[PDB]
Amino acid sequence: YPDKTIHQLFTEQVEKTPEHVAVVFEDEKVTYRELHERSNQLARFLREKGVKKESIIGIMMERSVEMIVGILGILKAGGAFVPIDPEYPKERIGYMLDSVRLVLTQRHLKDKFAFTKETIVIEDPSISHELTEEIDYINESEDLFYIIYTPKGVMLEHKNIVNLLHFTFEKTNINFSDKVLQYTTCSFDVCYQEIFSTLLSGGQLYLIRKETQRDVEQLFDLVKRENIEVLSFPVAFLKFIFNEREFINRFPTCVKHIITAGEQLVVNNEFKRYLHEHNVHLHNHYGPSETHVVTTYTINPEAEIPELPPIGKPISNTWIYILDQEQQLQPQGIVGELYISGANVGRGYLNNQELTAEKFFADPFRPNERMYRTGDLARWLPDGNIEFLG
Repeated sequence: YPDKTIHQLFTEQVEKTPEHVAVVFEDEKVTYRELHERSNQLARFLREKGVKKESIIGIMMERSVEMIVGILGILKAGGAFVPIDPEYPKERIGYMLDSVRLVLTQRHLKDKFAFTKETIVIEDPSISHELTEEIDYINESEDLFYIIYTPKGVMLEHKNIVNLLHFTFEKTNINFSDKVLQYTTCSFDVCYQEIFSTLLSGGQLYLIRKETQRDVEQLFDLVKRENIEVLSFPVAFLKFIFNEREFINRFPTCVKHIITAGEQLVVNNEFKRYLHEHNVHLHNHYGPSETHVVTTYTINPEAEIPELPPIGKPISNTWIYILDQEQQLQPQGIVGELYISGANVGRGYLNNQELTAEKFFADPFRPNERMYRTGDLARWLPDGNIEFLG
C-alpha cells in the first residue's frame, strides 16, 4: 500500500480527473479541480491561523460541499480533524473540544454554540482570497487523520485509513469511480470510508440533506434518478427496509454494490430474493473505530445466501486473532475475543493512555505489529471466515 497521506492521494486523483464531478449536492456539482482549489485556499487560511503538523482541529458543519472542503483543507494544512455533530448537546460538544486548536464551522453553527475555543467560519470571505495553487504537504503516513469520539476520542492515522482504502481498490470491484451515496452521519467512521473511497478513485460523491437522509421515500428515489450504483447503509437500516413491504417495493434495483456495517447482518428471504433477482453484491464489513473496517465478506448473489453472513476475512496487512482470557489462540469453532493487528490499528485514545494500555497491546505473534482488543466475541469457521457474535 502507498506510504501516502489521504490528501496526497486525493491530489494525485485530481491530476487524473480534474474536470470530473467530485461532489454532487442537489443543484451544486463540484469538480475535482474545484474541490482541490477550494480546499487549497482553506488550507492556506488554516496555516495562516496557526494550523501546524498534527494540530487537532474541530470541524462542525451540516451535510454540505463546505464539509468536504473543510475536511480536505484541515488535512492539507497538516492537521487532523475532530468531527462534531451540529445536533449534539452543547455540553457534549465541550467534551470534544479537548486539546483542539480551533473549530472550523459554518455561519449558523458559529451562532448556535458560542464555542469556548477559537472559531473559523467556512463562509469567511478572507478564505476565498488565498491562492488556489498547490501547497507543500507536511504529513507523514503515521500522522493523525482524525479523532472520532464514541466518551473517548479514538485516534486514527493516515496509514490506517489508507490501508483499508487501498485494499478496497485493489481487492474489490466496487465501482467507487461511479456515483456513490454519502449516507452515514459525519460522527461515524463509515462516513469517511464513503467519502474518501469515492474521492480517491475518481467517483461522484452524492451528499444529501439531513431531511432526505431521514426520508426513506425521498432517499430511494434520489438513487433512482441519479443511478447511484454504490450504496452504504448501516445493518439496522437494511433490516428496517426488508421488514416492510412498502419499502421493499420502492428499494432501488439497479444498484451494483451495497456496503453494510454494524450489528450482525440478518438477510431474510425477501432480502435474499432481492440480491439474487438483481445481481446486487452485498458486502459485510466489520471493525471498531479504533481500527476501522478490517474484515470483509461479499455475498455472492448467484450462490446460496447465508441469512447470517459471516464478517469474512482480514483485509491486507491485517491479522485477526480469536483469543481466550489468557490471550491464547482458540481452536476453530470456539468462542473467543476479537483482537485486531496490523496496518489498521490506530494510535489509541486521546489524552487517556491508561485506557489505551488496557486495549492496545504488542502483537505476540508478529512483534513489529500493534494489537487492539475489541471486546467482541467471534468464532473461526472451517473456511477461514470469522463468525461475529457480539
